[PDB]
This record gives sequence, structure tokens and C-alpha cells, in this order.
Amino acid sequence: KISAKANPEADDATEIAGNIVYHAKYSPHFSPLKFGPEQALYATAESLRDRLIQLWNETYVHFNKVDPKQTYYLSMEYLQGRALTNAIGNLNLQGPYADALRTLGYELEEIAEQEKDAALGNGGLGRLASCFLDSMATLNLPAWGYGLRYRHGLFKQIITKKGQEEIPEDWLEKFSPWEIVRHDVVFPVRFFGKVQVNPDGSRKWVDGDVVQALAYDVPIPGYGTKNTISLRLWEAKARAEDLDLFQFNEGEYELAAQLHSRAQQICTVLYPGDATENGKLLRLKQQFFLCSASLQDIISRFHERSTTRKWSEFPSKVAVQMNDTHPTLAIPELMRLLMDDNGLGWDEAWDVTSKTVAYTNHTVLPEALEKWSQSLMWKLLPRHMEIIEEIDKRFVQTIRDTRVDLEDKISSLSILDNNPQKPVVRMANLCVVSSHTVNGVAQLHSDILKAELFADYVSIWPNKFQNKTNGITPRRWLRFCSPELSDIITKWLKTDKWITDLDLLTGLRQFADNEELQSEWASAKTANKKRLAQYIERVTGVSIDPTSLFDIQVKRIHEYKRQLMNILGVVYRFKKLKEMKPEERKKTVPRTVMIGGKAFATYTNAKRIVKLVNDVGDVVNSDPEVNEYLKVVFVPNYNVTVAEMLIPGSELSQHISTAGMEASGTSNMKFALNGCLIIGTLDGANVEIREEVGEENFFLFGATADQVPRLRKEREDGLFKPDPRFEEAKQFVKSGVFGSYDYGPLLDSLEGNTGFGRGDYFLVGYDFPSYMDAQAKVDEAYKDRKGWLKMSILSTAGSGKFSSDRTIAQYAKEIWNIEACPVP
Amino acid sequence: KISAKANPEADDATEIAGNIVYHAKYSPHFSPLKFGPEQALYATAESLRDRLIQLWNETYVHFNKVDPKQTYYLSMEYLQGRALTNAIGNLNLQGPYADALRTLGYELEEIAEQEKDAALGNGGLGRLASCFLDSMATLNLPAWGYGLRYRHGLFKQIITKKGQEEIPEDWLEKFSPWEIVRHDVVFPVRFFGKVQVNPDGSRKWVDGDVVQALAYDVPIPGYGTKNTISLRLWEAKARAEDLDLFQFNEGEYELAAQLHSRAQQICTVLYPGDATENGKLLRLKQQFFLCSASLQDIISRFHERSTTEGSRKWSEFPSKVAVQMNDTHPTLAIPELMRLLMDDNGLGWDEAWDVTSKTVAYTNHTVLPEALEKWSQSLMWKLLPRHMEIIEEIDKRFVQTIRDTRVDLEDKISSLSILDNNPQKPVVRMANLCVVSSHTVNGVAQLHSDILKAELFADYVSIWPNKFQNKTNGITPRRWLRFCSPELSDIITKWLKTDKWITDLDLLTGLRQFADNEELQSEWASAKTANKKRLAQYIERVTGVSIDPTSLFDIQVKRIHEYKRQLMNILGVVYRFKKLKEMKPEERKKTVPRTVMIGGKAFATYTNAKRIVKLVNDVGDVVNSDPEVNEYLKVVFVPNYNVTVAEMLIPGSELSQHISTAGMEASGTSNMKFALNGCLIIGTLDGANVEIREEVGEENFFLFGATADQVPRLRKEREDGLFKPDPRFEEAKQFVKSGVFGSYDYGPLLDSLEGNTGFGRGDYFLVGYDFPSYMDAQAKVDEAYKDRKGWLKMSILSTAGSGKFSSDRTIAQYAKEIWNIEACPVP
Ligand SMILES: C[C@H]1O[C@H](O[C@H]2[C@H](O)[C@@H](O)[C@@H](O[C@H]3[C@H](O)[C@@H](O)[C@H](O)O[C@@H]3CO)O[C@@H]2CO)[C@H](O)[C@@H](O)[C@@H]1N[C@H]1C=C(CO)[C@@H](O)[C@H](O)[C@H]1O
Ligand SMILES: *Cc1c(COP(=O)(O)O)cnc(C)c1O
Ligand SMILES: *Cc1c(COP(=O)(O)O)cnc(C)c1O
Ligand SMILES: OC[C@H]1O[C@H](O)[C@H](O)[C@@H](O)[C@@H]1O
Ligand SMILES: OC[C@H]1O[C@H](O)[C@H](O)[C@@H](O)[C@@H]1O
Ligand SMILES: OC[C@H]1O[C@H](O)[C@H](O)[C@@H](O)[C@@H]1O
Repeated sequence: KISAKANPEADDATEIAGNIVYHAKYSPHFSPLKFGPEQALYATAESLRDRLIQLWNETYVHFNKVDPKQTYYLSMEYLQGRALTNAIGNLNLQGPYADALRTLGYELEEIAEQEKDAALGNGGLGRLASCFLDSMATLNLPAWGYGLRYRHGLFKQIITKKGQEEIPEDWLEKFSPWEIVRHDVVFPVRFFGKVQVNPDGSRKWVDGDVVQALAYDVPIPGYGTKNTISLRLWEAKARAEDLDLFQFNEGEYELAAQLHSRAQQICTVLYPGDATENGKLLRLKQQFFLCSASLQDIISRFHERSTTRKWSEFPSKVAVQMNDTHPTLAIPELMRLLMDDNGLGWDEAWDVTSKTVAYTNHTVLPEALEKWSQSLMWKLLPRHMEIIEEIDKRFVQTIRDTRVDLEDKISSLSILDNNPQKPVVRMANLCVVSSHTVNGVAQLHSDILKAELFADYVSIWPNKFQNKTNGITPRRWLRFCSPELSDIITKWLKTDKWITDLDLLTGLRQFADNEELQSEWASAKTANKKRLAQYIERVTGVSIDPTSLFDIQVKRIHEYKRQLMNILGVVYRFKKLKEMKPEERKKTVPRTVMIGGKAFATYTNAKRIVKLVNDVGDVVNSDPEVNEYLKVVFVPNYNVTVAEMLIPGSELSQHISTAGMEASGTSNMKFALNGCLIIGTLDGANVEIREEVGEENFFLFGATADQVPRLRKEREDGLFKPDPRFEEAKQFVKSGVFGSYDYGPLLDSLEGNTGFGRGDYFLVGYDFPSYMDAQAKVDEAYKDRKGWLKMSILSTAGSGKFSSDRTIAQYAKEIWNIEACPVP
Repeated sequence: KISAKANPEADDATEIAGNIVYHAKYSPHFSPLKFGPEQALYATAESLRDRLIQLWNETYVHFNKVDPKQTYYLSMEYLQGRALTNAIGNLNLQGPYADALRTLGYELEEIAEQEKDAALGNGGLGRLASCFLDSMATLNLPAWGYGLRYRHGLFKQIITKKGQEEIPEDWLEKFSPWEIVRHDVVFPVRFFGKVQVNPDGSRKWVDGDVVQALAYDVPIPGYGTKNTISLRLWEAKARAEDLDLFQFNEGEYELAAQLHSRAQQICTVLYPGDATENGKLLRLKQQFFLCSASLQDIISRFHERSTTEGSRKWSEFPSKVAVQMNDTHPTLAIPELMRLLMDDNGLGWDEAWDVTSKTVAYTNHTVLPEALEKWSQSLMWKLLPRHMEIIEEIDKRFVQTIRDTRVDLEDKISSLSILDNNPQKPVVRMANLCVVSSHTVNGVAQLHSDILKAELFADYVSIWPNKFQNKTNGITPRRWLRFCSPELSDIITKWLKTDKWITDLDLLTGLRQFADNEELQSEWASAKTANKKRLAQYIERVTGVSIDPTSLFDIQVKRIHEYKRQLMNILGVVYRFKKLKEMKPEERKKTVPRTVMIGGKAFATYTNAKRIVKLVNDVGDVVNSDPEVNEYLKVVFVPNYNVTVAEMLIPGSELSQHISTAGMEASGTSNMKFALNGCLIIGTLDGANVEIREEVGEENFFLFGATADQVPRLRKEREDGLFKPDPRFEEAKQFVKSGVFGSYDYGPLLDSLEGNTGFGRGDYFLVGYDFPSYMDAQAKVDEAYKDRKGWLKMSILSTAGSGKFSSDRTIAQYAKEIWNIEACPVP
């Protein structure tokens, strides 16, 4: 019926349908006869990519001409999610694309559901990086991300009757229609080898292995702007020359291909397991490979913008941001590139380096900061060790010169820990010593950093440390995932400028009590809940009641996130329902509980928690007697797509980490922004949300951070007195009512008073009573519909501050010193 | 200045330039700023591929609707060469594309020189298969090729001070703009494992390793027709699921990825080295994988063309399908088709065998009986157990036949049967499996096919006297005259007063009446001269030697092998050099200057072949740098011989050498290319030389050497001490051993020409014996070349006689006598 007709700039239904069909025909990846959903997606995605290329190229040419200071963000993860809807939306072509697909016999949703998530990351570190990219593009900032092109991600989670099983991700097994290979953009990265000392006394890293880094671009479109930036990803490749024919033809296939294998290894998965020496080396290879490829690419661009250049311009034209310690090696690597490849002296090269690099810490934990064996570092990266050692030797001399009062502390301040048992390189110390700025990711976290963790460094450089509170993008996380709700907002604010000025959401406050608005809000939530119900049946075969309360905990499965507390809470509520007469049951609040997330494969108890949730759900959900009032579901393969289906339908979300353990929590913000109320500890980003939405719209409970040490010491000393409901939940789990699986060894982590891996270190038992009492409040509040709806609107109305646009603007001004560079 | 504008059907300069620029922008593989030659090529190739897709899709739809009998050709090699010029040319868009590129600031030649050869094959077996594809397309026949998508080819040859070194090919390290991946066309292929026997007596191959075969299409356009067929290539892949995360995360990387590694192995190189057991298994994996993937794809298409009820009746299968096995490599298609019919599709043995026997036909390309593939029964059981069961049942029935209807052949059963149950090295004789199973067996030249009926397969000819046939090899006149020699092709069209020869090559005979015409000779001289300048230019570019375009161009290019007698040639050269050093300058001015060019590749493990390449180079270093004789002689080794190289050498050639020991060559298609481009041959009465010489006429050909029937006798004279060597032959040897060509000891190589008996010695290939009649034929060539009119006359009659050597003739014969297929033109 419809005719192929290329129109790379199509912007109406007919043009778009012609261009989609053009790509179906003349960019084929399949037999021509069938044009089913999958072929439609790739066709549509190529239609959009025509737009994206035009804009990316314009933006590249513009930054080239203006030669502004440019920021480059280094991260080991990016959670890009699906790109289709975000691209349609930033190009403001929703109506036209939807019409185009219908003329081709498809609903956009249908096609959207075919797309795979780019498995390029894992946690909030990666989603932060991605929301930042969106904000850089929309604020017209000259900034890019650089990452690694992982083939298989961390893993795809399957749920079998044995619990979580891990299988590789396949998002590249056919092809990805977003990315643009650049076969001219290749840089060599070395490993192992040694340092040649030249007769003139210059130095050179030689020998070892050389791999090739190949650039692919993923364009990132901004909202209401031509500016389209890049997430540039690196693939490690061997050259064809590196296959040894002689050995292949001798039948020795692994030796023959061993350079190709070492390359493949680097982009196989995120965070490869590192109990062994091999894995530790592979991790370091990953980190180095990203730093070295990216910095060579950055230096190459610095020179390309020359209009004949002097190095002293470098930190006025470049800013590099290290996200956690993973890209620490950018420090010595930049030093290597300056002194060896470009001939600079130490002092000049260090001045440049120190003013270019800045460091973002995301961790409350003292021992979670990366430390590497000095022995491994010498083996893998000998030139970098020389440089790292000279950095430490000068810094220690500074402390003897300028600060004799810290002499006794040199053995913890220095970068090199020369402990005779486990000598290591302390990477956070290298970051802090070298960067012009260090920031944390929430006001409390940043204060802990200045006061406890990095106290003495704050002392030497009192202007080095800063705060930059995390945020989210309101495009992906409200405008695009919750379009019904966004229309309501635009109607009642009488503008749509909130989509780039999120503080305008405070205008909703005056309407929180308004009956018509609450009625509209109920309907949108009800409609988003039907959809979520649908999805849940589709992906777990469980039929959930849309009129019940939707209570959601989705995040990495970890003892400190206290999924176990949640799930024991559920066991308790279930027991009490079985024990009630039917007349008492009709008075409780029906609830559907939803838990999701992934456990590290080797993390035994995390894997036992996932198993537990499922076993509970099998029994609870199939009990005709109480399944009207309670259901429990494990949502599998939690990722961006899943979050996009859960958040708009959520009513209560649980952010209940042990106080002091979380530096932030951006999912918190997504929930708050979509009118979902929180039950939470006064921890991380909960502190800021609760300030912004108001205490009365938030279910606080649990010990506070300053209290926790004291409460552990009470446990060590036999003074802890457990609540009987806590013990009743445990026993009931041990009674074997949830099947043959012995949960005793899991529950053992909550027994005893002292010793590694027991003694309830995360205060599950202790917070259970105030947790369950906050849950009773949530039940009472939910029965008062007007009050509930009021709280939900004030939740959204207070979410202004949590925009990634605010965060990036702050970074741009105080740290990077970059400014808007709009493409005409 | 020019704007992107998609026009998938561009057919004039302006439209084409717009579409090329569209692809530079919206199909990028590079940073956007620079639009240099490389980017221009990929951009131009994608413009052409738009046309190619439209025509391929039309052809697929047409064959689907008509449901004709379809031929599928199975080959382990294809020498596709560069595609750019062939595509422009078959679409008849030379003028428009050349103009388009000039508006973009490029000469087409410049861009064409950027393209890499598709390293999908090695020798004449593969180029035959490719020329056949071009002819299938141009005759509008419903036929396809199926092969393997090799990443690294055989190897790229470099020449170092050590001689030949082998490095992997890189033609896929960026990407290939011709091919079309088909992600819905995936079929599973198994290895190892075992046979489950079901209670109902049905059988099923289970367990082992499973790899995925993924189809990529390379469209093949026909000349002056819409018909565009496929070379469908298979890539072996493992699924993502097959990587073991647990092991990867334990640091055990090789185990973790072992299934991916076994898949990458299959498509790494052509003819992987097989001294070891691992290599033998890998070779068999390659062969099986091509047969099983391709047959599944074929069966799927047979069913897809059903218009009816349920599944269509199997008895139609051999009326709708023909499968051609090229050499013994794809023998496994016999038991595999049997496996698919009986196990997956439930047919009984007899019905399945009737189908199978009428579907498959076999082409032999090999004179010697110890080049035909034999495999250890033990390896076959390991790798392909179900196939062994079936192969065994085939042999059990064939032997019973020879008792139930031919009791007179009882005493020969132990050499006729498929299974050789020798107590030391029991093997499966694959040629015997082919001959027992196929409705037709053919050779590739009239003499070769007669040797097959009379010597090699005599007793099989006895049982099935209509089974055996001849099909003389040929070449495509599109790639090999019209497109490589365009100046010359215009002359031909002008004097024949038509251009219909490009698809009716026999019209070339119309040139004969003009062979004595001085205007035509004058035009011919110019065209050769011009082609020779170009060759001279290329040779400097790739060797660093400056050659004289006025000297005689004498070329031997083919696989380096003792039986091809590059060593004879090279010793001839050493002789001529010695004589030139020994002359006074007055005697030198009377000889005919000559540039000798030798090229080809040695199998990496073949010691003497590698020594010969070393020898040629060492001789050239010394000769070419000698001021005293380099005006009169130069010797050059042309590296990395492939289709591109042949395309540069053939149009500029004057004499070419096809001098194999008589009886050893079944054919020789390069012979034909040379003859077709007016290049005269110095050759033995062997393979295709017999036929060329008949066709061009004896007076236009430099024959020499012993004949096939004489060779045994001449070996027996050597074994008995009766051989009396020519003194010029010994003078050449000694001079090579005197160390005038450097420090390399050539004694062990030359040892192959010494002694009278014993494995690897005694001059088995009669180098020494043919040397005098060879060198005398070389003196004739010198005299004939001095008479320019007579030379030009011979060259024209060479071209004028090349009619019979068209691949169009060969494929038409195959279509009628073997496949029983016919023209199916796309409207
Ligand atoms: C008629 C029969 O044909 C096929 O049987 C083949 C085997 O597939 C093949 O492996 C080979 O088997 C030999 C086997 O490997 C060996 O170990 C055993 O000792 O002897 C076998 C014979 O030498 O050859 C046989 C037969 O020549 C199919 O696999 C069978 O399914 C098929 N049987 C059909 C036919 C009928 C009626 O005609 C049904 O009664 C029967 O249930 C059905 O399976
Ligand atoms: C936002 C997000 C995260 C990070 O959230 P935290 O609970 O705050 O650590 C992780 N996964 C997905 C899929 C997300 O969208
Ligand atoms: C035609 C061709 C061959 C054919 O084989 P011969 O044995 O020379 O006749 C081999 N290689 C190339 C590159 C060819 O074009
Ligand atoms: O959750 C992600 C974490 O997992 C692993 O245990 C890594 O050692 C750590 O680097 C990473 O941040
Ligand atoms: O409880 C904290 C730690 O304990 C266990 O050793 C887990 O395997 C580890 O990944 C986790 O982070
Ligand atoms: O080059 C063609 C031939 O080369 C090798 O000698 C192989 O062993 C053989 O299988 C192949 O046919």
C-alpha cells in the first residue's frame, strides 16, 4: 500500500511513513517478504536516526567553529534504556510518528515494546550519567559522555523455580540502529610491557600488548533544541595481523587468537568477577582502556580546533569528570600523554592535569573505595606506576614543607600504602590529591566527606570540596513515561515550560485541595495502574487488583537495602490475615506488593532473598482465602524499561536503607516526581525530598545515622531486646509454610550478637517495629482518599529541585566553568 | 557543492551524485568532515546496492510465483574479486557513474582502487564458481551459489627477505557494502553428539554442539537483464546464551567462551591446515556446516512455494531442486539430505533415496587418484555419527546390488565400496560416495572426462553407462574482456559492427577476415601498448621495479606447485641471463628484450613451493640491478596474486606460460582469459591447452614438451639410468648453485631434480627432460615477436577463436543435460 520514499527530514505522517518504508527496503537486515513488528522498529529507528545525524553533525561543526571549553564525563556505566520514545519526544514528533505507524498497520506501543535496552550499565551510577547527558544536550552545554561498549551488560535476570539465574544480554546480537561507527576514529591502548629510558632522558612505554579502540557514537538529542551531543563508546579490537596463521594451521586455535580473545574480554561484561588475579587484571584493563582511548580522542580534538597550539590553553578548553574511582587512571594517563607523547615537563604537565580533572565520590563506605595491589599495577601499567609514585613523593614533601603538624598522619594520607602485608595504591587518595575539585552527591553526604572521610584533605585545600545534589531528567521520567499526567500538569499550570523549568511545579500547591484536580489525578493514576497490572500479568502470570494499594521496592538487592525487612513485613501481614475472621479482613487495606532487582551472582544472601520473595508469592497469591487482600510479586529483570512501567503506576515506594549507608538515591526522586509517596529512612536523598515535599507528605521511620553506631554497640553487649512481631515473622518463615527451601541460613544473618555476617549489622530487627508502625500509618492515610490525593499532588509539586538540569547547571558554573553554546 | 538526495533508482549523473552524497551522510561509517577516496567508495557501492536490492527482490518474487526447478551450486570457494566495476557494468551505467564521481571530484579508477577483494576463495575452483554465477544470472536461469563467509581468506601474501610470508586477510575488518544480512535466515547445525533410537525405530541425532548458521546475500547481476541472483554465504555464530557467565566471572575466559570460539573457527580461513587431528575435524566441520545449512534453506524454499493444502508431495522434490557438488568437499550433502528427509521429515529409506539420488550431481576437477578426499572412519563417527550410519547403509545396499545383479564384479568390491576397511587406516572414500549416489558425474574438459571414464572410474561406468559426462570449463566475457579491457572491447564492437558478442561470444569469429588488415592491427597495437603502460605503472607501485613497456611481457601466474613448473621457467631465465652476461654488446643488441613476471601463492607448509618463490625473488634482485643486462631482461615476482591482480596483468600480457607436466591439469581457465585478450600461449598439450590450440589454430600457439601418454615411459627411462640431460639444463642448475644469487643454499630444492628413484626425487615432473624443447619454443617466440605484423595477426586470431570458452556455453550445457532447468526471465 505505502511507497518507499527517502525523506531524511520527514516531519509529517505521510513523509515519515514513506521514509520508514524506504529503510525497510533499502536498509534491510531481513528477508524482504515479511514486515512484522521487529522489522518495523528497526525501520522506524533508522527514520529517526536520519534526523539525529543531521543535528549531531550540525552540533559538531558548531562546537568546532566556536572552540568553547568542553566537558567530557568519564563513567563505567550508562543506563540508556530504550531510545525510541525519547527520540520521538525530544524531536517533538509524537503525533506524526504515531500516525505514520498506523498508516503502516501498527500502534507505536507495539513497536516500542520490541526495542531492547542498551545494556551499557547497571545501577544508579549509570542512570545518573545518562540523565546528565540529557541535561547537557537540553541546556546546550558543550559536553560529552565517554564509555565502554559492553556486549553483554551485567546479566539478564531469569526467574526459575530455583530463584535468580543469570544469562548474557543479547541487545547487540543482531544490531543496534542507534549507534554510528567511526572507522577513522581508532586509538591504540597498551598493556603490560615496560619503560624504555631514552638517551636524552625522556621516557617511553614500550612492548606488551596493543589493542585498538574503535569509537561508536550514540547521539543524544536535547529537548526543544538543535543541540545534539554524543555518548561516545569504545570497542576493544585486535587487528587482523594479530591472528597467527602458523599456529592456526598447526591446530592451536587459542594461541593463534589470543590477542583477539584479550580484546573481546574487555567489552564482554560490566564488572567482571574479581576474586582471582585474572579478574582483577581485567577490571584494571577496562578502566585503563576507557581513560586512554578517551584522552587521546580529547587531545586530538583540542588540536583540531586550532587556527594555525599552546598547552597552557588546555585546562581552559577541557574539563574531565571522574565518576567514582573507576577512571582514576585518567590522572597518570593524561600525565603520560603530556610528558611522553607531547614532550612537556612534569611541572607544566601537572598544572595542566590538576586544573583539568575533577572527582565525584558516590560512596559513604570507608573500605569500598578502590585499592589495587602495587604488584599488579607495576605488571600491567608500569609507566603509570612511575608517575603515580612521583605524585606521592611530591605530595608527601608538601606535607613536610607546609604542614609539619600532619607528619604522623602521612601513612594514611599518602596514595601508596606501604603496609608490609597488603601494599596497595589508594585510588580515592590519588583522585583527591590531584583534582581541583571533589564533590559529593547530596548535602549530608558531602558533609560526611568533609568531616569524617576526607577531613585532613579538607584541611590542606579548603576550597576543593563541594556539594552537587543528584537529579533526574523530567523528560524521560515524567513527560515521556507519564504523558496523561503531564497533560494535567500543563493544563493546571497553564503552561508547559515546566518541562525545562521544573521549579514551576510549585504552582500546583494552591490546587492540592481542589476536588476537580484530585479527581483528574485519581483517573490518571487509575489508568497508569491498569497498564502496570497488564504488564505484570504478561511478565509473571500473576493477576493483580488495580483497586488495591500498589507498594513497590525496586533497586539492587542488598542486605543494606533491606528488602529482607520488607519481605518479613509481608510475611507478618499474611499471617495476620490468615488468622483473622472474614469480618476483620474486610476492614484491612488491600495491597499488592512488588519487589524487584538483581543480586550479584556470588552474593549468597541476596540470591536467597530473591528466592524468598518468590516462594512467599507462590503461596500467598494462590491462596483464595486472602489473595483478595494481599499479593506479592517479584518483577524480573529490573532495568530502565521496567522502571518506566512501574513508576507511573506506583502509589507507595520503599526507600528503607539502613541510615548512613546511602549517599543519594535517584529512584526516590522519580517516584516523588510521579506522585508516589515514600516510606523511608532519613537517609541519602530522602532528607532532601522530605524537606522539599514537606514532612507531612512522607512516612519517616527508623534509627537516624548518628544513632546507628550506638545501636550496634548495644547489640554487641547483649542489650538488644527484639520485638515479638519480628520473631513471629522469622518463625513463620522457618515453619516451612513457604515450601521445602530451608531459609535458616539466610535468617542466621540476623542471629547472634557479634561476628562477621551475623548480629543483624543492618538493624533489620531493630527498625522492624517502627517500620511496621509507619506501614499502619500508610494504611490509615490511604483510606482517606482526599488526604491521599492531596499528599500525592504536593509530592509532585515539590519535586522542582530534583531536576538533572539544576545539577548540571551547578556543575557547569562551579566546577567545569563551561557555558551554553547554542547551535543556530 | 552537491546535495544529499536519495534516489534509489538513479540513472543519470546528477541523480547518482545526489544519491552517493545521500549515503555519505545518512549511511556513515566515518567522521563526517572528510570525504576522501575510501568514503567515496563505500558511498558509491551503497548507491549501486540500492539498484541491486530492487532487482534481487524482483527476482526472488518472480521465482517464488513461477516455482521453477532451481539449481543450487555448493562450493568451498568463490573468487568474487572486486564488485564495483562489474556492477556498474552489468547495470550499464559506466558513463553516468563516471560523470557523477567527477562532479564529486573523483575519477572512478581512483575509487575502484580502494575496494578490497572479497577473500572468499583461492584458486580456479573458486573463480569457476564465480564466472558460473555471472552466467546463471545473464542466461536468466533459476540458480544460486551457497558458500561460507570466510573472514580471513587463505592468506595475504607479502614478500620479505625471507620469501613469502603469510598474513591474514582484512577485507571484513571495517565492513563490506555488498552483502545483505538476513537475521531471520538462521538454521542450527550440530556436531558430535549421538543417535537416539526411538521405540518406533525412528532415529534422531542429539546432543553435542549446536552452532547457528546466519545467511548473508551477495547479489549477482546479469548482463542486459533484470535477473539478479544470489551467492548466499553462511556465518557460523554461537548464541549469547552460550557464554557461561559463571565461568567468565571465575576468570576462566576460554572455557567461558568455548562455544563462541568453535563457531569463529569455522569461518576463520579457507582450507585450514590439517596435519593434526584438530585440523582434520575443523575441515570436516566446514564441509558439513555448508551442506547442512544450505540444504535446510533449500527445503524451506521448496515448501514456501507451495500454493496448496498442507505440505507438498516430496516426489516433486527432484523436479524442483538440483544440487551440484563441486569436487568432494560437499559430499556430505548426500547423507545430510538423507538425514533431513528420514529423520526430520519422516520419509522411508527408499523414498528418501530416490529423491536424494535424483537431486544430487557431482563435478570432478582432479586428474590424480590421490588428491580425492578420504577420511578416517573413526573421525567420521566422532563428528558425524548419524551420517556414518547412513553412509554405511548406502554401502551395504550398493555392495548387495553388485551381488544381486553383477556377480562378475565380486573380486573388485574392496576398491569399489565407499568404506575401505583396511586394518591399519580405515577410511571413507568420498569420491566413491559421490559417484555411487549421483545421477550424473562430469569432468571439466574432454580429455579429463575421458580419463575418468577409462582409467579412474572404469568399473562404475560399467554399472551406470549413462552416468558420466563432459562439461568443458569456461570464463565470463563480461569481467574478463568487456570490463577489464574496455579499449579493446570497443575495437571489437567497431569491427564486428555489433556488440552482441558480449553475450554470444562465438561472434568473435567475424574478426578472422580482418587479421591481415593493417588499420585493425594498428588499432590493436595501440590498445595493447596502452594496457602495457598501465601494467608497467602498477608493477612499479607494488614491486618498486621500473619495467620497459617496449620489451616483451612474458607472464606466469598461478598456484606455485612443482607440477606447474615455475622452476622450469625460472631456470630458463637463469640460463638467458648467463648468456646475456657472456655476450659482447653487439650480440646483445640483437636479442629481444623481455620482462618476465611470475606470481602466485605457496601453501604455507609446502617447502619446495616456498623455495621456488624465494628463488624467483633472489634471481630478480641480482638481474634487475645489473647495469650490464637489465636493458634486455628483467624478472619480477608479482605479489598477492588474486582477481584484481589478474585484472591488471591479463590485458597487458603478450605471452603467458601454461606449462604443466602433461596429464596433470584437468583444465586451466586462466589460459582462456589470456587467449581471449590476445595473449599468446607457450604450453604443453595439456588440460585446456588442447582445446584452445584447436580453436585458435596450431600456427598461433607455441607448443612444446612430452605428451601425456609419453610420461610414464619417460619416468621408467629415468628409473633405469637411461636419461641423458641437456647441457644447457645442467649449466642453469650449476649457475644457481654457484651462489651468484646470494647466500641462500638452493641445493635441497634442486635435489628434487637429482637421482633416478626415490620419494621426492628423480625429477618426477620432467623439468629436466622438457627443458630443451621448452627453450627452443622460447627461441621461436623471440623470432615471431620480431615480425610485428605476424605477431599482431596471431593475437587477433587468438581472440577471434575464443568463442567456445564462454561460461555461458558451459552453464547452458549444464542446464540442459544435467540440471534440466530453463530460462525464467523477470519481466
Ligand atoms: C524403512 C526405514 O528407513 C529408515 O531406516 C534406515 C535408518 O535410518 C538408517 O540409519 C539405516 O539403519 C541401519 C542402522 O543404522 C543399523 O544400526 C541397524 O542395525 O540396521 C539398519 C539397517 O541396515 O538403514 C535403515 C533401513 O534401511 C528410517 O529411519 C526408518 O524410520 C524407516 N522405517 C519406517 C518404515 C515403516 C514401514 O515401511 C514403519 O513400520 C516404521 O515404523 C518406520 O520407522
Ligand atoms: C534510577 C534507576 C536506578 C538507580 O536508583 P537507586 O534506587 O536510587 O540506586 C537503578 N536502576 C534503574 C533501572 C533506574 O531507573
Ligand atoms: C582465473 C583465475 C584462476 C584459475 O586457475 P588456473 O589454474 O590459473 O588456470 C586462479 N586465480 C585467479 C586470481 C584467477 O583469475
Ligand atoms: O554494584 C556495583 C559494584 O559491584 C562490584 O562488587 C564492584 O566491585 C564495584 O566496583 C561496583 O561498583
Ligand atoms: O555484606 C556486604 C558484602 O558481603 C558479601 O561478601 C557479598 O558477597 C558482597 O558483595 C557484599 O557487598
Ligand atoms: O588449493 C586447493 C587445494 O589446496 C589444499 O592442498 C587442500 O588441502 C585441498 O583440499 C584443496 O582443494
